[PDB]
Amino acid sequence: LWVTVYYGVPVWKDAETTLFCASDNVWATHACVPTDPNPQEIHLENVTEEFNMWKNNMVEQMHTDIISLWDQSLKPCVKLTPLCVTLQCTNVTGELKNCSFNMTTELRDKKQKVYSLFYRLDVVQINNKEYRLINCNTSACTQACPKVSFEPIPIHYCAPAGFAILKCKDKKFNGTGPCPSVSTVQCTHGIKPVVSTQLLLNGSLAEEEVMIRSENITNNAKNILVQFNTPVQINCTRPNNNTRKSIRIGPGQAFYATGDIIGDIRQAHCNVSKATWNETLGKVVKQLRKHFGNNTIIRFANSSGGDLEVTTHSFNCGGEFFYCNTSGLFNSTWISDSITLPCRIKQIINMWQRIGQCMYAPPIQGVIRCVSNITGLILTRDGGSTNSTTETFRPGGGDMRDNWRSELYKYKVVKIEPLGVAPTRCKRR
Amino acid sequence: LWVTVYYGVPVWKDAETTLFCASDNVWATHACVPTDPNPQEIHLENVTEEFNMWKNNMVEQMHTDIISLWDQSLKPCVKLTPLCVTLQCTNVTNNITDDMRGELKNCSFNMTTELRDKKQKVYSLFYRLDVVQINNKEYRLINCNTSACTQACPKVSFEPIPIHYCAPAGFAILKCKDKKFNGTGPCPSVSTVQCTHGIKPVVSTQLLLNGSLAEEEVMIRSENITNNAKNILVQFNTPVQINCTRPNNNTRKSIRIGPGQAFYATGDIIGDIRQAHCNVSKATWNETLGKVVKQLRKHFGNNTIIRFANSSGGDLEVTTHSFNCGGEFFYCNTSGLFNSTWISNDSITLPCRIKQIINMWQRIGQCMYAPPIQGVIRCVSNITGLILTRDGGSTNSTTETFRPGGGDMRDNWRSELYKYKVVKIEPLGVAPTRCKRR
Amino acid sequence: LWVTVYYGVPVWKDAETTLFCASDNVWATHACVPTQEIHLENVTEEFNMWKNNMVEQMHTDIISLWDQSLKPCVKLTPLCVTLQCTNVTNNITDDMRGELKNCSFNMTTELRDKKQKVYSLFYRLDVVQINKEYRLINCNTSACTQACPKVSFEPIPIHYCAPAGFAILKCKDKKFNGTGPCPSVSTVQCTHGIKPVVSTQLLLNGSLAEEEVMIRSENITNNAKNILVQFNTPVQINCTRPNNNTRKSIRIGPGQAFYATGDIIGDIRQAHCNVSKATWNETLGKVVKQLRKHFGNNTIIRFANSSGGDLEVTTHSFNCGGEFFYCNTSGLFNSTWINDSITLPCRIKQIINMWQRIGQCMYAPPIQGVIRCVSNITGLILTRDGGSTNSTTETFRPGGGDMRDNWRSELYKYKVVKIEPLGVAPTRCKRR
Amino acid sequence: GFLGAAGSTMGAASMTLTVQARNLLSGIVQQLTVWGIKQLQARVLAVERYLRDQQLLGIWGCSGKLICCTNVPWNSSWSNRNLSEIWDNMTWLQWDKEISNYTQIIYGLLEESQNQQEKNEQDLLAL
Amino acid sequence: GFLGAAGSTMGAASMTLTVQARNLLSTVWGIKQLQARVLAVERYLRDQQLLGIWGCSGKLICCTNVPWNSSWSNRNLSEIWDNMTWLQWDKEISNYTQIIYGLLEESQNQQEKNEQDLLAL
Amino acid sequence: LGFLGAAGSTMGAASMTLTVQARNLLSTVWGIKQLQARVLAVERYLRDQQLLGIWGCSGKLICCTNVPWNSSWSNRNLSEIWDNMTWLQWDKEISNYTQIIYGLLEESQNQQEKNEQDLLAL
Ligand SMILES: *[C@@H]1O[C@H](CO)[C@@H](O[C@@H]2O[C@H](CO)[C@@H](O[C@@H]3O[C@H](CO)[C@@H](O)[C@H](O)[C@@H]3O)[C@H](O)[C@H]2NC(C)=O)[C@H](O)[C@H]1NC(C)=O
Ligand SMILES: *[C@@H]1O[C@H](CO)[C@@H](O[C@@H]2O[C@H](CO)[C@@H](O[C@@H]3O[C@H](CO)[C@@H](O)[C@H](O)[C@@H]3O)[C@H](O)[C@H]2NC(C)=O)[C@H](O)[C@H]1NC(C)=O
Ligand SMILES: *[C@@H]1O[C@H](CO)[C@@H](O[C@@H]2O[C@H](CO)[C@@H](O[C@@H]3O[C@H](CO)[C@@H](O)[C@H](O)[C@@H]3O)[C@H](O)[C@H]2NC(C)=O)[C@H](O)[C@H]1NC(C)=O
Ligand SMILES: *[C@@H]1O[C@H](CO)[C@@H](O[C@@H]2O[C@H](CO)[C@@H](O[C@@H]3O[C@H](CO)[C@@H](O)[C@H](O)[C@@H]3O)[C@H](O)[C@H]2NC(C)=O)[C@H](O)[C@H]1NC(C)=O
Ligand SMILES: *[C@@H]1O[C@H](CO)[C@@H](O[C@@H]2O[C@H](CO)[C@@H](O)[C@H](O)[C@H]2NC(C)=O)[C@H](O)[C@H]1NC(C)=O
Ligand SMILES: *[C@@H]1O[C@H](CO)[C@@H](O)[C@H](O)[C@H]1NC(C)=O
Ligand SMILES: *[C@@H]1O[C@H](CO)[C@@H](O)[C@H](O)[C@H]1NC(C)=O
Ligand SMILES: *[C@@H]1O[C@H](CO)[C@@H](O)[C@H](O)[C@H]1NC(C)=O
Ligand SMILES: *[C@@H]1O[C@H](CO)[C@@H](O)[C@H](O)[C@H]1NC(C)=O
Ligand SMILES: *[C@@H]1O[C@H](CO)[C@@H](O)[C@H](O)[C@H]1NC(C)=O
Ligand SMILES: *[C@@H]1O[C@H](CO)[C@@H](O)[C@H](O)[C@H]1NC(C)=O
Ligand SMILES: *[C@@H]1O[C@H](CO)[C@@H](O)[C@H](O)[C@H]1NC(C)=O
Ligand SMILES: *[C@@H]1O[C@H](CO)[C@@H](O)[C@H](O)[C@H]1NC(C)=O
Ligand SMILES: *[C@@H]1O[C@H](CO)[C@@H](O)[C@H](O)[C@H]1NC(C)=O
Ligand SMILES: *[C@@H]1O[C@H](CO)[C@@H](O)[C@H](O)[C@H]1NC(C)=O
Ligand SMILES: *[C@@H]1O[C@H](CO)[C@@H](O)[C@H](O)[C@H]1NC(C)=O
Ligand SMILES: *[C@@H]1O[C@H](CO)[C@@H](O)[C@H](O)[C@H]1NC(C)=O
Ligand SMILES: *[C@@H]1O[C@H](CO)[C@@H](O)[C@H](O)[C@H]1NC(C)=O
Repeated sequence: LWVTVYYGVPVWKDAETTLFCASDNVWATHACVPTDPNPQEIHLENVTEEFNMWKNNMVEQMHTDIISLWDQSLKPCVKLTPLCVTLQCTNVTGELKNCSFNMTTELRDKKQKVYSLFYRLDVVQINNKEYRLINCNTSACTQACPKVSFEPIPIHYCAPAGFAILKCKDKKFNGTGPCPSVSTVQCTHGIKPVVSTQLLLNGSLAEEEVMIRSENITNNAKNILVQFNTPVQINCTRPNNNTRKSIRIGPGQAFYATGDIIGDIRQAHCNVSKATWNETLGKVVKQLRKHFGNNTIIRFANSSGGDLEVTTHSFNCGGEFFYCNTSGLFNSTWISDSITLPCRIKQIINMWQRIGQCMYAPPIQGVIRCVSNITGLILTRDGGSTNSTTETFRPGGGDMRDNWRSELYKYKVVKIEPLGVAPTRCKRR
Repeated sequence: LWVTVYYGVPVWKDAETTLFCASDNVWATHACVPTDPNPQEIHLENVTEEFNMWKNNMVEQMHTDIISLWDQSLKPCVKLTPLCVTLQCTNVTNNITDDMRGELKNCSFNMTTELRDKKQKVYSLFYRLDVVQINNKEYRLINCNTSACTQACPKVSFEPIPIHYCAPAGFAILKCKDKKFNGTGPCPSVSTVQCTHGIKPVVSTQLLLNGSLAEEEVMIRSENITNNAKNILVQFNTPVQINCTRPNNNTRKSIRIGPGQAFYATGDIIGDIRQAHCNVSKATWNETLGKVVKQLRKHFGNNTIIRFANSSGGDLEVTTHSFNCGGEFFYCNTSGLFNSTWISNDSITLPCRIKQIINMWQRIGQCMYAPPIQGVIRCVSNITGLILTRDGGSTNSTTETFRPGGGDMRDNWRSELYKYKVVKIEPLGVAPTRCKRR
Repeated sequence: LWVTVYYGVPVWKDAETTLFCASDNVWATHACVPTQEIHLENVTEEFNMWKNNMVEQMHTDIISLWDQSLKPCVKLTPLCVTLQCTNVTNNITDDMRGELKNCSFNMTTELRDKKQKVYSLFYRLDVVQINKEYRLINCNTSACTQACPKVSFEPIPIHYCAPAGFAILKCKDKKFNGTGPCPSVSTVQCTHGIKPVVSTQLLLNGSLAEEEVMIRSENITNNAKNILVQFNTPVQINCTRPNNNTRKSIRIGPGQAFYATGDIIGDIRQAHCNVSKATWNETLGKVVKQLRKHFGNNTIIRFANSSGGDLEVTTHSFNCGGEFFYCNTSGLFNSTWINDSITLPCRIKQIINMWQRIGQCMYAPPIQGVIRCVSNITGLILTRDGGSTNSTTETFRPGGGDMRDNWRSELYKYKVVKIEPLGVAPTRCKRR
Repeated sequence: GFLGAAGSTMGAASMTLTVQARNLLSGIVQQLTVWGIKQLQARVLAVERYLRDQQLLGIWGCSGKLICCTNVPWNSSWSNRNLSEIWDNMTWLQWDKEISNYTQIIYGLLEESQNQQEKNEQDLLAL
Repeated sequence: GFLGAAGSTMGAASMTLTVQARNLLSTVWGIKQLQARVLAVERYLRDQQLLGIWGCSGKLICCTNVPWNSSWSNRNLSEIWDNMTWLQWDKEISNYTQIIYGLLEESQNQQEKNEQDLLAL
Repeated sequence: LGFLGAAGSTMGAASMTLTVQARNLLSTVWGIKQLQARVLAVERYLRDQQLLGIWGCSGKLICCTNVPWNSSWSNRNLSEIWDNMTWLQWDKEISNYTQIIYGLLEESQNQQEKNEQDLLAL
């Protein structure tokens, strides 16, 4: 009874490695291999292999690569260090400010007196007609460079040789635990890298119901990642009519200032249908009570507090960054028509919670519109002592990795070890 | 008969790859590998091949390589962003002889020193093409309406040296050997060589400089020569020797603009000033145009009159003859060099003219302030080529006017990489043989 | 007989390769992989430490890593401004007087429009009189960066380990001459750990010899080649800077800071350094005892101080604590051979250009508080002179100046070989 | 296709191991920026892994063959299951989980047995 | 030379197959050199893998058990191996390779399963 | 023993430990030192393995060849080589006359392979 050696038998162990893009603006589509068409699937019909939503290297590599690529794409154009000057600002016609200052020209001796429109959120008062921007005591950062776009182009991560990526197909798969069905694929679907806070939008829908996913459900420190079944459509506008003028700073670098308002100034607002949101919240509260008690009071409040990026729903509609209040959505109690939202716009941006480098977004002329579907929520829990039956579930966010854990949950990467041995009564001679 | 497998059969197939160069500077040689002493060459006797010169990826790869090497080299140099001030300039008057009335401007401007809160008053002579009149008079530099740009470091040299694009491991560079070769068409005599010859990265616009002389007749090469919008490359048999020089005697003064940087400027001329005159022989050019029209009549009509003229563009880099004599950029005439109507020892003096702010490789704003070079400059060079362009003229007594041209810089490198195409070898093959396994 | 082919034979040849870093900050240990010995019995092999190749790769790697460590820090361009300076005479010591200078200048704030007036303290080695108005000494060659206070100059050990196909051979000879045959060679995966300290005349925190004092030279007859001395016992020194500097933050622009010396809380004294007298006397006695073999018996061996030149080569220069000392060490090399403590006065310079380069310096920020510091003296770099022959008198002076000789005192028992595992041999077999 | 019959029986997966091995090196469709250095690292790591897998087959005298045999005995303390129930109703993934510890010694027995067999084969050719 | 017998006799080019098979192994000039060397290594390892999976590893010439088809080549052996080069041959058979590759793989897969049970006695 | 533990052992004693030397040949911008040496080691290993594979000699460490020993390379007897010498000197006196061996083995294997298919053609 002597050892025989087999080469190429299918076994795998889980491992961490570096992936690469594939595709057909900021997100580097042109540096990717073209996609691989109709990858066939298999069926491990006798498997009990555990999946893990929360402890894979896929989302970490996604976040690191998106941050590094954002830092790469911001480089080869204008940096606005001489705009940090004193400002003399008044009121228009009380949110917008009419600021006039002194700036350099393309000649090094001559100077000009130009004016621009600045919002309230990105100016502070220095000691009532002497202002400055809020980034002057922390950074000196880069204008968004007006040829690139911020459209979420689809990106497929495709695995090198020696590694394959699997695909969980279980319908009631909560992200952690041994799923009863494991398939494979060559590489992934069209993950769109949107940026969001407490309203996941433009994503993948669910299969039969609305799932509730967490580390443990009995801890008020882990986010509950709700994914919708039916798409809830949100659509909005900026009703102002901005004009863009080109103020030249120096030898070949310009500054795109906000001009005058052509029409009438009205605040930006994003509204959603009342009955659709009511029935979707009803589905969420119907299937969410199975983890917290069958006779409980579920009441929805607004955001807790902190910075403006985590308190408010922040998204990017065509180049203007909205910071909508979303307090008229999460206000209900549960016991056994359009909802408009006042929304404000900020120009200078700290995107990935980083201190030391901001981002200036230029104004875009005309009215801007976008239709989109809400496909997820990032509810948290504010717990208490066990003396009352009410449960306080305030929405939250700010952690960008939870956005890309909404996708890539039915994906894990394995490493193939083709060598294997077996007992046999055959002999080499 | 049965299927048998062979490894390493001589079978090739066309492809493209990333080549590399070797040699024995603004073209970085110290990053390249050294080449071999006693190089090798392999002749493929008794074989055919279907070369094409107008669709090589070698040319685009070379253009990308030269652009990358040129942009890499100027990166550790002086940026000169304090340089354009409101210049106050007066004309030079002192030893003007007739023809340079109004071309050298003596400019006075003031500038940041090593220290920050102190200004120094300096002066420099600038050419007329580098100053634009903002409304003695107030001038400014031409460059900082579009971009501020980098002074070349005074240690790198713009002299072309030969580079040798080798094949990578597993590929082959196939070489043609048929003399009368059109480009598009088969080459009966094909050789395999692991490296190209000494292609010199020379920059010219109308009258292609130092290079390979054709050894057959003067060759007129194009891809759709019938069409009126394709550049017509002409390669000569005998070289046409051309003199160009700068009679002025420049002196460098070094202005310190910051804590570490410096700006080399023109000083004062020690001597008298005259135009940079370019010479070419009458008889040699007459004989060369005679050979060109002789090989042009057959193909373009067996009884034609052939007219030569001068350029009609608007930018200064296509209507002139730019080159790199010594380190000073010339921008010359070529109009009195082409005033002939061919029908069925003197010297032509060309006014060559010098400009310092250089927008080359046809990009909209990354210039280069070329440093002044001290002393007279003299170049002896070979004319080996010519870029022609036919008009939009149809008929009327077979009169075709062949004005010069240029523009795109790829045409200077399809006059040297024409007898080359990269292929990959595919060693796997099956064939009938009497074999069976045991 | 018939030729056979063996694949995997134990032979090697000398070669040069790229060695990767490995570690257990200014020295970036993030790129180094985290971190064994086989004895060889009957092999003797030629060694040489002066034609070595790990020392040059080490020195170039240290220079390039030092350069990439200072990339994202502040440039300190607008500090090149016309200083207006006077002396400082808060109860100054009569020897320390003049050295510290009060200075004041105009410089920009975080806003581009406005300006402020900021005062600071500078040494005489940092300021040059304008020909009372002064200026910085770095505003004449190249304005240079400032060291970030997040990183520190602690010399963490690093290992260089050869890749696959190469081997590192280590001598176990207890009396290794530096060159010549090595009687016992032991291979190893890689080295024991080298602390990349910087010094000029006296080696600090190095590796001791195990049995007696080793003296190594490329050519002991030639005067132009340095002499390396390695100890068997350590000599202890004290760094000392008895002051209370106050670092204050000055904002130079939108998001940048300049840390300047604000004031001294207390008395201002000299920054001396102390070495023991009896231990140095015994160690110098061992040195002069075991130097007489290469030069001859009953020869008068005496020690003089450094000859001259610039401040870095001539004087002892170490970097303990966080600031840069420049010690005289003229009271050490003074004897002539037929609880006291030697105090050496040292002076501090802030603008530092380390690896003998022009046009590339570095500003060292002040360290708040008082600096207490100790280290071992485990080696010296001597340099003789071309004295007259048959005079029975040789003068030895501490040299230095080059940084290769500091790390050649640690990579003296290592060389890299290239494994070629293919070989042929005759054997009586045949192929059927 | 790739990883086909990975949940099937041990005997039926022995007929399939010729299609897993074709994609251990590369695909042909996948043969400066963030992506390029990452893909180059992936290619070099795949080449290293394939060479490391091929080296062990080179040492044990099994080079160029997929299924082979060796002359080392199987100690019964490694596994007690007989031949009838190991090639049927057993998956390769369930088979790998009990030779987690015992692989590093059977590899050494393989290389020592092949070295002894090669020395003995070279001994008889001298006659 | 390297491949100077490319236009030679097909029976005479089989002698010189060794010297063509040794040459498949051999900052702007940084990652470009690296990519070229990795691509050459990938192509050579792909060729050696395709030799190994068909069972003809370690041999420049190998003889197999796949029957030749008259539709693939009606020409007899008196013209292929006497007055016809490898280039004309590969241009003739460039679109017929994949079926022959699959048949070689199938014959090698069927050959090995009939040898494992042979030594089980 | 270890990686090079038999370097002091004789010719007949280091011949039984070739496996431990054959096994260990294939074991933030300045991280390219870790990447370049791996490609160099891969190219060296493929060069050695291909040079073994030309001679009809791959897949085995102790490999025999039917080429006779020309005495001009070395004229000493086989008796005092395999038990009174180590591998380092046997590299030293065959530092020369090696490239001729590396070509005659190439031609011998090619003629043996030619013998192989024309023996099997009949
Ligand atoms: C979620 O996805 C939808 C659909 O992909 C996004 O709506 C799209 O938004 C973009 C950006 O504003 C619109 O592009 C713009 O449209 C017009 C005409 O093309 C013009 O102003 C611009 O040139 C630009 O192309 C696009 O039309 C719009 N699509 C539809 C069908 O309305 C939506 O923005 C995404 N939600 C996000 C990113 O939060
Ligand atoms: C090289 O360029 C010349 C330009 O002189 C091309 O000749 C012209 O080609 C165009 C486009 O094919 C022809 O126009 C159209 O062609 C067909 C009939 O040929 C028909 O659709 C239209 O009636 C129209 O004419 C044009 O006739 C033709 N000739 C002339 C005298 O202008 C030529 O095709 C190019 N050569 C190659 C090899 O592509
Ligand atoms: C075509 O090739 C000729 C080859 O001689 C090139 O002429 C050479 O140009 C270089 C660069 O200016 C001259 O070198 C310089 O010469 C003197 C000392 O001789 C001195 O100023 C410099 O140290 C430098 O070495 C060289 O003399 C000159 N040779 C001749 C014979 O004229 C010519 O430039 C090429 N044509 C081009 C690039 O258009
Ligand atoms: C030679 O090695 C000795 C250690 O035996 C080095 O002395 C060490 O000097 C550093 C200076 O940065 C001290 O670290 C710092 O100390 C204090 C807390 O004690 C604080 O400022 C920092 O957090 C930091 O840890 C270290 O304590 C000190 N070791 C001692 C006194 O035992 C010496 O610098 C080395 N010599 C050279 C030339 O590098
Ligand atoms: C190409 O043509 C040559 C002739 O130049 C051919 O050489 C023949 O080779 C055979 C075989 O040795 C000789 O018997 C003939 O006498 C040669 N000449 C003929 C047929 O004219 C050869 O077939 C081809 N050779 C190459 C190297 O490509
Ligand atoms: C979740 O929280 C509970 C309650 O504190 C705790 O006992 C449990 O360990 C947590 N779950 C995990 C997986 O850590
Ligand atoms: C997820 O489901 C599994 C069973 O499929 C169960 O063991 C586990 O506790 C669930 N996790 C949570 C967080 O509810
Ligand atoms: C915008 O959404 C509302 C519901 O919130 C819907 O009634 C309306 O038709 C939408 N407008 C579009 C799609 O233009
Ligand atoms: C939600 O809207 C987006 C944007 O128009 C669209 O791509 C998506 O298909 C919609 N979802 C549906 C219809 O389920
Ligand atoms: C200076 O030169 C300009 C440019 O041609 C000309 O218009 C002007 O008249 C000149 N002035 C004098 C005083 O020569
Ligand atoms: C180029 O010459 C070849 C050689 O015969 C010929 O086939 C082809 O037609 C020519 N092309 C042109 C455009 O003259
Ligand atoms: C133009 O050509 C005529 C002859 O055709 C000649 O007289 C005249 O000089 C030419 N012009 C130049 C500048 O050579
Ligand atoms: C020891 O080193 C000295 C100094 O370099 C040298 O002169 C001497 O020859 C060496 N001796 C031996 C035995 O290697
Ligand atoms: C030394 O200076 C520091 C500066 O932070 C101060 O806090 C401390 O009290 C001083 N110590 C003395 C004077 O002993
Ligand atoms: C193999 O090694 C591990 C680690 O020491 C040990 O825990 C385990 O029990 C061993 N396996 C067996 C099957 O004994
Ligand atoms: C070293 O030499 C001695 C004496 O000849 C011998 O006994 C010993 O075995 C040798 N060592 C090795 C490892 O072969
Ligand atoms: C042996 O080698 C020599 C070279 O020294 C050569 O001349 C000779 O032909 C070879 N063969 C024989 C059989 O002597
Ligand atoms: C080997 O042969 C060469 C032939 O040039 C000769 O120079 C050399 O001395 C010989 N011996 C050694 C040990 O290299």
